[PDB]
Amino acid sequence: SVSATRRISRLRRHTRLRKKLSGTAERPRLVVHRSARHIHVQLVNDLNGTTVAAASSIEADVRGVPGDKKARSVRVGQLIAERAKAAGIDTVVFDRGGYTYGGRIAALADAARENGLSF
Amino acid sequence: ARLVGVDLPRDKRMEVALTYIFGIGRTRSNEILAATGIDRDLRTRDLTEEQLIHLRDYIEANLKVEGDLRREVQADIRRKIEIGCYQGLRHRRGMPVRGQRTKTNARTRKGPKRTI
Amino acid sequence: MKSDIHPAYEETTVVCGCGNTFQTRSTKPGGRIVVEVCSQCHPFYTGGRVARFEKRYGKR
Amino acid sequence: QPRLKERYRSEIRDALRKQFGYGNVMQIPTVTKVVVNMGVGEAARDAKLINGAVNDLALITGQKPEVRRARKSIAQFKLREGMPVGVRVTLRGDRMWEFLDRLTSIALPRIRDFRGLSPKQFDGVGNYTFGLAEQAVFHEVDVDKIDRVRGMDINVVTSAATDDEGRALLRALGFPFK
Amino acid sequence: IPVGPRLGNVVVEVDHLDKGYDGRALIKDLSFSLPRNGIVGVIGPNGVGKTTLFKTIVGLETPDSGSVKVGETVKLSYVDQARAGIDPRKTVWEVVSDGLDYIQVGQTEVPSRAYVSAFGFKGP
RNA sequence: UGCCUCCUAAAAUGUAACGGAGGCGCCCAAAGGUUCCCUCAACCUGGACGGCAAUCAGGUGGCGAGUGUAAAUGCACAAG
RNA sequence: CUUCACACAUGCUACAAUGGCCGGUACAAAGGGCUGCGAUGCCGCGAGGUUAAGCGAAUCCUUAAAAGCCGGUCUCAGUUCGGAUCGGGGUCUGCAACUCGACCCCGUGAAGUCGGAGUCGCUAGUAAUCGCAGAUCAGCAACGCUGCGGUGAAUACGUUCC
Ligand SMILES: [Mg+2]
Ligand SMILES: [Mg+2]
Ligand SMILES: [Mg+2]
Ligand SMILES: [Mg+2]
Ligand SMILES: [Mg+2]
Ligand SMILES: [Mg+2]
Ligand SMILES: [Mg+2]
Ligand SMILES: [Mg+2]
Ligand SMILES: [Mg+2]
Ligand SMILES: [Mg+2]
Ligand SMILES: [Mg+2]
Ligand SMILES: [Mg+2]
Ligand SMILES: [Mg+2]
Ligand SMILES: [Mg+2]
Ligand SMILES: [Zn+2]
Repeated sequence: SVSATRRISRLRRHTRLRKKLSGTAERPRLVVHRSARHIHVQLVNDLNGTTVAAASSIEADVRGVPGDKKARSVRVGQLIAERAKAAGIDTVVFDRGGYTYGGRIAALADAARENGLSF
Repeated sequence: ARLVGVDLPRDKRMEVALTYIFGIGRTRSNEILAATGIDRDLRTRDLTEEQLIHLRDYIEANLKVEGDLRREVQADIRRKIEIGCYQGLRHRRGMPVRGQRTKTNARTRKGPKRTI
Repeated sequence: MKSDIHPAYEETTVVCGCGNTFQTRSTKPGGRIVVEVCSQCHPFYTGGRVARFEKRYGKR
Repeated sequence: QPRLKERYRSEIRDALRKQFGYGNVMQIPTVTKVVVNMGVGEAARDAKLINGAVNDLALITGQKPEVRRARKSIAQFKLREGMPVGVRVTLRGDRMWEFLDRLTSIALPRIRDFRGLSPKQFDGVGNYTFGLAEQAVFHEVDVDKIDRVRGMDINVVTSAATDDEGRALLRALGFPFK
Repeated sequence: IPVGPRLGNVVVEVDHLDKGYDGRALIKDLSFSLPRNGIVGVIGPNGVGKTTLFKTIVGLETPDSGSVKVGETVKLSYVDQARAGIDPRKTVWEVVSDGLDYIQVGQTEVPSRAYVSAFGFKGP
């Protein structure tokens, strides 16, 4: 099954960087989750496991943005950059989710370095 | 130039070039090259593909060549063995079968000398 | 790696001695492959001792 | 646009639903990869496989193959670990369906005294494997400019679940069984 | 020196060989035929075409007029000093071999380290 | 006769005997650093030369492989 | 009486171009033949089959001698060299061809690339090589033996050594 191989071999990569990158209340963790249709993002604070901010490409503001899928990744990166600053967060660690850093996930992070977050 | 799966060697006269097919000697190679219209003193590198169609059908309809001749010879030897004839016992041991002399000779059905 | 390591693989016209022809993609220079047997002119694609006694002698 | 792929989803794809009662259209078998390797065991001596098994499979299949090293050492075969002993290509997609056409149509009846391929050669899952003779049958290599003759074996890997389900698929592609 | 297979009657035939790179001519109307089981010494001063004479026999050059004929029993043995030669950072064991254990010196199997040690390169 | 590892050693450490087993006086310019990716052995079915076993394809397989080098403690999240 | 892990002896055919093959074409001698020799004609790829003239023979048959000559082809190769072995299909003789006959046809196309120490024949129409006939005999293992002619050489200082 080519779909069971993809899920098993992406929670293995996501655990590979989880040994070294945790995220606290002063420096939260920007988890990304990429599908074929959307991308999801959340700041998780792994000392009690409690999300403080979230954004996604399923709410109606991201949905009506023209362009390709990279253009809708810039918009979700700007949103969590101005939802974290409304919760007192300016420095974060970036979590790849297990994916290759490039393309849509590289455009999420580069959109969130121009709008307040400081990694 | 492949004819039956035999790969006729280049620069060789066509009366001799057909003799490298298993099942065609010098006599058959005259009557292959008399039915078609190919003269004998023709080099095999000048062999037109329109000519080679004329001897891929006269051979496969009138002669017996590689594979289905070689599977007859090792089946005719195979017939003599399990019926238990004299030539079958004489084909098992590798001794000559047509009443040859086996006292001072028959070095072809046997190997070289053993020298006890 | 998918940039001029592999040999040229361009469109190719095949013909047979039967007269059958079709069109695929191959590495033959010129794209003019000519065969002498194909899948529509080959055999298998389309299809005792007592009797050998009787022709030589006859019935008793 | 290959002619065997468009023939697959024209009548082969429909004929497999009548013969086997599949509920959903995603259950219909389809060949996925065709794996071709030489297996040059006499490369542990004389070190000639660069012109040997690379400059001919690239002519046959289309792309440059993978020189495979060896896992463990064997004293009876006179090789050690990490020695180039096999050469393999993998065909996917459009170059696959252009290879199964060019195999069955022009190539495969150039086996000397060819009588067919045995349909008992399934692994038990629906995958097929047959061998060949030499650098004959494929026209893209020439009989003159080659080295010693060397054969191969060709894997055909299908998505089918059982053997006769995969036998019905490869029957309609044009494989001669007996 | 390893012995090769049995050699026939025609070794090299040369019939009216001409070779030249410019208006200068090196070989002009040369006809000879190399013998069997002998040693042929080639004599000449510098820049006269001794090494170009070998490169027409091995086929790395091309005759201008006339032909070279080899013969079906002849298997040659020749390596230029300039086209590949040696590689300055591969070790002397992996120049004779190519990283392999046993090598073919002509229809026989000998070890590569037992082959370079027959040519003086022994030990480490 | 110095140095490393285990049992003797009596559940922290330590502990003797001309008690019981082995190693070391190196090697590596990557077999060091870092980023990224991958999972092994064995077994079973199919396959040109190909055999118990080379390379290939598919099942099964949670550590039984592997670790530059003895042995213990470790390592599959890998330190492979 | 012909067996066959082997050993010796006398031969024949070879390893090729002073040759193979294909087409043409010239020259013998000595012999045999009525329980036989079978001309010619026809049929058969061929061994042969059938019809039957002539002859107890300087008459008729056996009888086309082959090397040679001329022309073509192959181009130094385990090959158009070599023709062993084996498969299939036939003829003849004989009551009968399995052990065990020769011949023919088609296919297969083995060793062999001039031979270790040692050894043999020959001094002229000889040696080398090429055919033909006879005796025994239903046929024949006839490459043997006894004969016949064709073409046709090289050397012999000399008597120390064997
Ligand atoms: Mg303790
Ligand atoms: Mg204690
Ligand atoms: Mg010690
Ligand atoms: Mg590294
Ligand atoms: Mg590692
Ligand atoms: Mg006797
Ligand atoms: Mg002959
Ligand atoms: Mg003649
Ligand atoms: Mg006639
Ligand atoms: Mg002549
Ligand atoms: Mg010769
Ligand atoms: Mg030999
Ligand atoms: Mg005298
Ligand atoms: Mg007689
Ligand atoms: Zn056709």
